[PDB]
Amino acid sequence: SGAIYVGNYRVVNRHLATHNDWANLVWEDSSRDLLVSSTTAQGCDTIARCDCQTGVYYCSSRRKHYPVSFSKPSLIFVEASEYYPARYQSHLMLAVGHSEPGDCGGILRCQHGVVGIVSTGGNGLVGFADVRDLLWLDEE
Ligand SMILES: CNCc1ccc(C(F)(F)F)cc1
Ligand SMILES: [Zn+2]
Repeated sequence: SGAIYVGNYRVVNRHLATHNDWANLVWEDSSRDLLVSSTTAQGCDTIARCDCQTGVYYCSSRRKHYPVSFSKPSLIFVEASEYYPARYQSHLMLAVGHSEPGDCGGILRCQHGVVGIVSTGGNGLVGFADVRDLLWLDEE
């Protein structure tokens, strides 16, 4: 589990969004596994605006942060998981590491702040939903 908290925004995996996230929806995209909902309190987090290919993610299934290299966000075939069928996901970054379904929502960070959230796993990769393209997360 987990989310990004930037301004009056809460960024979560679409597949883990609550009734309340949907009830206060801002934006959502199933191709990205992303949902954004409005928040009453303001958030501690800063979004990266950059093309860094190195950073650190939280792995909740190892209670550990791991430094990774990762591909630029792209349109990737992900095999079938407990929360999705085998499908094309867009704006996805892949690194070599550990990701179980429960690890979705853990942060990936670089020197510029939050890059994305764990969204895929299996066959020794960890996939992350890029949010660096979402410039509207920074104001309003
Ligand atoms: C509920 N969201 C559905 C969805 C939105 C956008 C796309 C894409 F951009 F890829 F065309 C695919 C699926
Ligand atoms: Zn960066």
